[PDB]
Amino acid sequence: QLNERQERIMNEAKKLEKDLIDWTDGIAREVQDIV
Amino acid sequence: ETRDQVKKLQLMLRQANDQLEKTMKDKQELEDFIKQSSEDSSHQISALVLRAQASEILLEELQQGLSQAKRDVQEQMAVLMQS
Amino acid sequence: ETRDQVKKLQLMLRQANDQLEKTMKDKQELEDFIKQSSEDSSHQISALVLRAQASEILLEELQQGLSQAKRDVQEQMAVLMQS
Repeated sequence: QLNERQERIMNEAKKLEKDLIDWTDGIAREVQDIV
Repeated sequence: ETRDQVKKLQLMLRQANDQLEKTMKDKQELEDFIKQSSEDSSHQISALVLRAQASEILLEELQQGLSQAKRDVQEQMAVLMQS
Repeated sequence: ETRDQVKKLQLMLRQANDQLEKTMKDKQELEDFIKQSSEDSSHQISALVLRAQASEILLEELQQGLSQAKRDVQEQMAVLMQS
């Protein structure tokens, strides 16, 4: 079970790593669309 | 010589049986150790569960922090754009 | 009949030394069982530990990346504000 809940943490961590880049680019994309 | 021989043999039997009692004591200590070794591994797994909890709690806070960051940048950007 | 007695004692000494041999073999089997059991559980646990510390170092870097992401977005609000 630990192998496993360590991989729910792991999966959610990686998705969050993604969301960070998604957000920053989403903002930069939108701001630069304003110029 | 049958007399000396009886005495030697009794000494040897005594030493053999003392030795057998000690080796049985040692077997008993090994059996108890198998138990203790099992308990120790368990305790290791509990430490691991503590680590996993701390990490879930941290992850959760970072998720909340991202959400809050997005929300307030959405309001910032709304007013910067209401101009 | 200390001659019959001698033969008896020789038999009893043979049975005691046989017993000792067997109990020693038993002890060795317990020591091997302990070793095998420890090797197995260590495998499992070293795996769980690897996964834990990976989680931990990652989440550490994600604390960093969150601050850093907020910084980047803020510089974007700075530029957007120059207008």
